[PDB]
Amino acid sequence: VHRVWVETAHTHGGEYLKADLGYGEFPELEPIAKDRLHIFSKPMQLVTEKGKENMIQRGTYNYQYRSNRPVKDGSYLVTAEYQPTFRSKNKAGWKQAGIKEMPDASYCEQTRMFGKNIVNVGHESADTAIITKPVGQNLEIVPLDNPANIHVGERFKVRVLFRGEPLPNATVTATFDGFDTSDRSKTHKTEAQAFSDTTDGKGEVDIIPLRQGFWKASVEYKADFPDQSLCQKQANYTTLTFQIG
Amino acid sequence: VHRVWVETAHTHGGEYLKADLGYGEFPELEPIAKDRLHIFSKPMQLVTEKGKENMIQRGTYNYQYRSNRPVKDGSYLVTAEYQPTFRSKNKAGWKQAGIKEMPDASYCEQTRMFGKNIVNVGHESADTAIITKPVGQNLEIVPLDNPANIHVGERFKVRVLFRGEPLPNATVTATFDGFDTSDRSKTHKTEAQAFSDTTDGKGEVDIIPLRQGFWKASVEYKADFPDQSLCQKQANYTTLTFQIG
Repeated sequence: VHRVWVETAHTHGGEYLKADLGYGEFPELEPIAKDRLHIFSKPMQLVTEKGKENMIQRGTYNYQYRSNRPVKDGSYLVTAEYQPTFRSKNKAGWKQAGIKEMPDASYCEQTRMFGKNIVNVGHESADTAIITKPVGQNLEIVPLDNPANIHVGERFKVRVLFRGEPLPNATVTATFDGFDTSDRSKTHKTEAQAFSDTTDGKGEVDIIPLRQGFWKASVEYKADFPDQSLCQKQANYTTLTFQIG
Repeated sequence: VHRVWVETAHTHGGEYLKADLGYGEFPELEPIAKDRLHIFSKPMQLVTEKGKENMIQRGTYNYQYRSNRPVKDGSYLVTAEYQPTFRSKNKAGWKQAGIKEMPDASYCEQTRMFGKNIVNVGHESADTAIITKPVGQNLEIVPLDNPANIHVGERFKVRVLFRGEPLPNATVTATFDGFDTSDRSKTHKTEAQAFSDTTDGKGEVDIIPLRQGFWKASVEYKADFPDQSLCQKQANYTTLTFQIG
C-alpha cells in the first residue's frame, strides 16, 4: 500500500528548502521505482505569499526536491501529487455478505493522491495567511491554525475539502513517526493511528496530538467519477504532515 | 447514536462486583428510557471460572447491576447485549456529496450491540484464562492479554470475531475517558478516538494506549442478514472496556 506524504528538513532562513516525496509506507522514504516515475510527472511545489512555484528534483535520491532560490522566514506549504491513474476493479470476498458479489462486473477506478506539509522556516514563524488558504487539491486538508501554536493535548483544527466544498462526516486519522514500529514484512500493514475523528457540517475536525514529533494526518474519499462515460469510480488519498512541539 | 459499553467499579476480593450498563454516549451513563426497556430484556452477565451467570439489577438507576455473590480475587468479564431489533431503512436520497444516489427500495435491518468489560478484582490479579476465551457475542472483541500488564505506549493485542470466525480488515478504534470533553447535546456526535487500526488475517490488532485511564475500544460490522427471507441487513456494534495503568 503506497501512499503520498511530504517531508521537509528543518530550514534556517536564507537557505535552500529541501523536501522529500513520501511515496510508500510512512515514515520511510523510498526511491520512486522505475515503473512508477510517470505517476509523479509534475514536480513538488512550494507555496508562499507569491503563490505556487515548482521545485527542482535534485539530490542523491530521486525523491529529493529543492527550491531554486533561498527562502526568507515565514510559514509555507509544500505540495506533492500522485497524478491520476486508471485501473480495473472487481468485487468479491467478504466475510458474511455473500459469495456472489454482482458476479464479476468490472469497473474503472481513477486513483489520485495528495500530500501537504506545513514548513516553518523561521523558528519563531507561526503565520496563518499562507497555510490556511486552499491550494486546489481535489481532496485537501486545510489547516485552520499553525502547528507551532499547538501543544500536546491541545486542539489543532483542520478542514476537509472535496472538489472545493467542505466534506462533512469524513474520517480523518493521525499518527506520528515512532508511534508504530512494526516491519513492512507483514502483508501491506498500513501503520496504526494515534488519532481518529470525523468532520462536522463545516468539514472541520480538531486533531488532538498526544505526543510531540513529526505527525501525518490523512483522509481518503471514494466517490463517483464525474464523467461516467469514461470511468466509474474515483479514489482520493490525502495527507498533511506537520511538526508538534 | 446510542452505543453499548460496560463500566465496573474498582473491586476488592470479598465485596460485590458492581457494574453499569452504558447505553448512549461514552462515558456518560444514563438510565434506560421507558421505550428502550424491551431492548435490554436480559440482565448483564458475569463470566468467571464456572462460566456465565446473570447479574442482579439493583441500584438507584436501572443501569446498575450487582453480582449475585461477593467475588474473589481474579480476572473476570462483564458482558452486556443490546438484543436484536428490526427497523425499516430505504436510503431514498440521503446525506451527500460523492456518489449519485438512491436505489429507492425499503429493506429490513437488524441491529444488535455488545459490550464487554475486563475487571481485575484485587491488585496483582493479571490472569488470562477467563478473559481470553470468547463468550459468544455475534461481533466480539476478545483480549489476548490482560490489560493490567500493559503500560503506556505498549501493545495490547486483541482479536475480532464475527459469527465465531476471525474478522480481517476490520477497523478497531480506541478512546479513553477524558480524551474529548465538550458538546452537551449539540448534534451529540461520536467522540474523538486516541487509536485506530485494522485487523490482520487472524483478526488481531494491537491497541497502543498513550494515556492511562478507562479505555473503550470499538468495532462495527455491517453484513447480510443470514435468512434473507426474513431480513436483509445486519449491523453489529461491539465494545471492549478496560483499565490502563
